[PDB]
Amino acid sequence: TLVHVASVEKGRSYEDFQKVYNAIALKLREDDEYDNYIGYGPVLVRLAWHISGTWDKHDNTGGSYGGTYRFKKEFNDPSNAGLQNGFKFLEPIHKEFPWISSGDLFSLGGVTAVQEMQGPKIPWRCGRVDTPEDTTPDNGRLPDADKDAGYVRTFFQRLNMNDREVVALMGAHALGKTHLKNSGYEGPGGAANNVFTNEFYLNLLNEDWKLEKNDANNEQWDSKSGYMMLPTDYSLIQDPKYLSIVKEYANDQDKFFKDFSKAFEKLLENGITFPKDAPSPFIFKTLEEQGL
Ligand code: HEM
Ligand SMILES: Nc1ccnc(N)n1
Repeated sequence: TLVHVASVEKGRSYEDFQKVYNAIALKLREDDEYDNYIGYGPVLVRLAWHISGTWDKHDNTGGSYGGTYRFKKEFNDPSNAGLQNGFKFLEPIHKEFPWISSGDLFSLGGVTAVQEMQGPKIPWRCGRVDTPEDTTPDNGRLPDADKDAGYVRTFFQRLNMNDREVVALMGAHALGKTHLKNSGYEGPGGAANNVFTNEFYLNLLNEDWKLEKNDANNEQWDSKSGYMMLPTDYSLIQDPKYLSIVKEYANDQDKFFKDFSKAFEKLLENGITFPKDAPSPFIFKTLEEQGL
């Protein structure tokens, strides 16, 4: 009974949004020291996921539309610890382009980051509209990491995501790292953690994983190379259906890129109704493609 209709920021077109993307991308290129020289790319993708992943398909609460992560209940969710760095990064961009909605900015940061980390193009649509403080979802809607594949499958069905979508989306765990102070997990998933590749899947299959307890007394899978997987990550090689898809993405980066692009756009758009005459989705040029 609750419907969020996309409403284009008044008088804006593709070219305006490309300007915002460019701002984000130039700042990503500039702020390269963050997190031991990873850069802000990974935290921006986690932000776009965590603002979208509060969605509940059953009643259309949560989701990216309302830009509710600007409110303290959501900003202070334990599940979002560390994401304040991404929000602060986006602050000067919102000042430069005050006409953009919060949901549009947060979601566009994620798209920007994937594309500037040499990932696939991710079509993106404008029209999210800030909603009031009382529409902010309660904490507890983002997933736990200390679970098995059954949990992961059930959790993601709330986001209308199926097996292929869940395994595709998880390959964003090639990016960045876990930080003990944020989540009670520590270490990167791979060597190339600010370039978007199929490394997550290759590492799951090819590394020699040992189950260990970390300094916060949580179990994680640790490799002789100094990489980690969360229990939920490692579950993708435990469940038969997931392991098939992991092997597929390990064998074929082009396919992973295609499936990730679709899944991530779907995630970022869950809960939004695009009127049949809205603009077609935007595909933004990278800085490289523009000579910038
Ligand atoms: C079962 C579902 C998931 C669980 C339990 C999970 C859990 C986690 C945890 C615990 C971290 C570490 C946070 C920190 O300590 O800073 C992390 C990081 C990350 N997550 Fe996920 N995640 C899930 C799905 C996803 C999805 C769907 C995406 C995006 C498509 C994503 C993108 C990332 C990124 C890019 C990072 C690295 C952030 C950084 O380096 O600052 N995650 N995730
Ligand atoms: N960087 C990350 C984030 C989450 N999971 C793994 N294995 N690596």
